[PDB]
Amino acid sequence: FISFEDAIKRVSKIFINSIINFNDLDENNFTTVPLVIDYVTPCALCKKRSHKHPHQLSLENGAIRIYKTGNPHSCKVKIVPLDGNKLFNIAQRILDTNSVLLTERGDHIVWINNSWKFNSEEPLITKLILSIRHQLPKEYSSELLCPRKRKTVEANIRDMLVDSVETDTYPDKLPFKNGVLDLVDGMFYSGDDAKKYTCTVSTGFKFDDTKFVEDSPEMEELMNIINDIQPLTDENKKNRELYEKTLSSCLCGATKGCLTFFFGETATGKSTTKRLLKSAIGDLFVETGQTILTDVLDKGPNPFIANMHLKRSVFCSELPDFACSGSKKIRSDNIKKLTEPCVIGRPCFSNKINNRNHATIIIDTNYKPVFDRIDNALMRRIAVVRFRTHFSQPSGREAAENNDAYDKVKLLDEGLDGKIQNNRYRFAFLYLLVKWYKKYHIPIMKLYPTPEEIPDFAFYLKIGTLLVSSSVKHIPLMTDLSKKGYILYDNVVTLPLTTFQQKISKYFNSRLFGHDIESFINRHKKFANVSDEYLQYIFIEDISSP
Amino acid sequence: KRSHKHPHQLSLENGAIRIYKTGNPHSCKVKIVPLDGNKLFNIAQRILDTNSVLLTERGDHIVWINNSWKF
Amino acid sequence: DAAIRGNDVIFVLKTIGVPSACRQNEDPRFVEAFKCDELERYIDNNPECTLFESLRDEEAYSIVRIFMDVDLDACLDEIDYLTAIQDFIIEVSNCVARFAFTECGAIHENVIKSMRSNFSLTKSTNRDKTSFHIIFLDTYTTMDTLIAMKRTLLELSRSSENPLTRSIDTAVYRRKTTLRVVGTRKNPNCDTIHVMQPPHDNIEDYLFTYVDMN
Ligand SMILES: Nc1ncnc2c1ncn2[C@@H]1O[C@H](COP(=O)(O)OP(=O)(O)O)[C@@H](O)[C@H]1O
Repeated sequence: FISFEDAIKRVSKIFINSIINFNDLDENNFTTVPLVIDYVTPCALCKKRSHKHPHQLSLENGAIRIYKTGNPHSCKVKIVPLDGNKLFNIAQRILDTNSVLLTERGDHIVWINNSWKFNSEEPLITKLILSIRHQLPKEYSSELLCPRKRKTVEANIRDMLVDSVETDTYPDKLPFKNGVLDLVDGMFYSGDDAKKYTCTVSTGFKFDDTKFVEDSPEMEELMNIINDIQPLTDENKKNRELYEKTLSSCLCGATKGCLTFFFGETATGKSTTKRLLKSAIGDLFVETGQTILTDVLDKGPNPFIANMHLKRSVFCSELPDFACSGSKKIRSDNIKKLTEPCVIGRPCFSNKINNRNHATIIIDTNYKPVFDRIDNALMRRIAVVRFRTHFSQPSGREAAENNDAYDKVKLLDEGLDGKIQNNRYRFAFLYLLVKWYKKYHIPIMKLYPTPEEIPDFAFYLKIGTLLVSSSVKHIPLMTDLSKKGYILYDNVVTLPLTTFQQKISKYFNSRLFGHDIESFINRHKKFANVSDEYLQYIFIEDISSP
Repeated sequence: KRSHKHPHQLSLENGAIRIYKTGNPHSCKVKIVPLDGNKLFNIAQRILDTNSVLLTERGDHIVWINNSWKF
Repeated sequence: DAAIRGNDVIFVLKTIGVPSACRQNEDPRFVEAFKCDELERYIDNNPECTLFESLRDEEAYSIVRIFMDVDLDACLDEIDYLTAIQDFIIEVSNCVARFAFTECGAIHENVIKSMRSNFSLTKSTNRDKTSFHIIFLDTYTTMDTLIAMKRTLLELSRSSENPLTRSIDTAVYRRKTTLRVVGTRKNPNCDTIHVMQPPHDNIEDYLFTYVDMN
């Protein structure tokens, strides 16, 4: 409760005309004695003219109600609150609508223009207050107009926030500038309904339902282009399926555990696909350099990894040839590190060393890829898609048909280009991508390796098929190995190195196999004694019960 | 609704404009319009109406001074 | 959870201040249980009755709708009434949605849209008074949740300025609470009752104990 003098001052300021009964008001009979208002001007409550009846004041719920005796409809009812800072009430009302939140990273995110705006050096709170002014009752807009009061309300809001909320927890939602698309049923939310999912990123362009139509001439042109780049023949059925799967996987916000190689000779349309994808998803597509595959990440800053955070598609193009001089073989450790939910890297002048990994990594290349060390761990984290269709000027028609690399040559059309840069097929591609996502990834999203390609791996694939590990179960046929000439010295089927190379020479041509053969020799080298250079392996082809 | 058979009506009270449907008020919704507030806010709105200042993507503001966009 | 469990029996008290032992023994005069059609027929046969709506066992079934009471001792015109009621409903829906997000852990948007979708309102025959009960059909919660929320409602009523928002009675959120049946006499010698509204014409929509999820 406040002092009676303050309440009298408020009630006297509410009534524009003076009160001739001012003196008789006391702290004990302020709700009993009628007050007389000199009616030289119309009263504040209702204009009328010269009310013929006095008024009266009542106290209820810590509030003062003013009512005129007689007909109730003659004068309006006025309520005077007791205490409570009006700015604090406005701040509580604004905080109520869940329009501003605090994240784990220590920053505030606001909700304006159907978008979760987020900044660290701007006063978005004041902009949110000014925008939300309309939804409040009209007695608060006048207060909200002044900037100092907005600063006070912002201070109250900042003081009233104590907890943090997680962000980007839905992996199957596509955020736009004016809504969120659901990848399950394909129906697009808008307005408040999109605010339910806290997505701090967006495609950067508005979503329009008019162009999101299955049937359109642009769709036919896009289908023709896709068929030209990837023919729908029986041979490339698996290749086209892998192409579709990889393209569709770029929409999911989960973590992917494979890398895709876009392998093709030249002028095969890889850049066309990259530009179409860039026009499709907008700024969720990020192009980076080759340093990540050639350098290490822990030491010093790494702005590339910092920018990789929360991006849904990463493209590394123009891979240099590793056969030439000055080659830097692809670091297998980088490949193993880039397929983890968290990637350790530091920005410039910062301390954060953890980033979320939601990006599908696609590498465009013109030559074969070469790594430094090959193991079974790498074979489960690689995939390749072969591009075999040339698009050439008829001036070099025969110049390409004789080539054994290209499988089908078409006319290089100088069309597309700017149209693709004009987003002429932006919304058309989204329909196809959503259709492929529904076709493939809805039950469980997961990529699969293709170890059969990359012939450098092939030798390591053969050895496991060709060689087997000796064990105790090969004892019962000691005669058969006695036929081969092996010995049970140290209770193990030995294998002389001379015998091993003479055995493998007749089945493998060595040379290009020689380096990895020696690597196998030293990696699995066992010296039972000083001069018995035996091996713990059995050749299944010739010791298949000989 | 359809065509608002009963004409609307405008009223003034406490410096506030009110719009309500005549006849049966329960068949429509009442609308509220405010009055002019701070002079400085009106001046700011008037200045912004001319599109003389724009905001870029880099967080900077550009202005239209001396017949040339200065940033 | 409840799933199949949907409340449809109407437990009613026929007299204020029922003795506790008579309630325990399920007396046929002060305690009764009807159906919706049965209650409607009983009300139709006896217009002079006095009935109050309340729960019977709060330890077994504890699902109800959201109910609020407003009573202000002053009349007002139509346009101001509509403006005030829309402001009040917006404020209370926002407050309940914020509480549900903060404490109950539910979704703010779903709660607010369900609250603003459908709501039932009444009116009083009094000329110089405005009192009504608001029941939300699409929102469900337990009694203790409302008891906890009563603090937030009390501060909302104290802080606000709209005349009916100051007139929200938080005392109804109590254990073994009762609510008067619409259209039934409060006192045996009082003609002030509650009248119906055009939006809804069913008693089922004006009982907080009726549980039927859709
Ligand atoms: N279906 C097609 N219709 C018209 N032009 C095409 C088609 N496919 C490819 N092209 C043209 O062939 C060129 C291939 O360029 P690019 O995508 O850089 O191939 P690469 O990446 O293999 O060098 C593009 O400029 C494109 O205009």
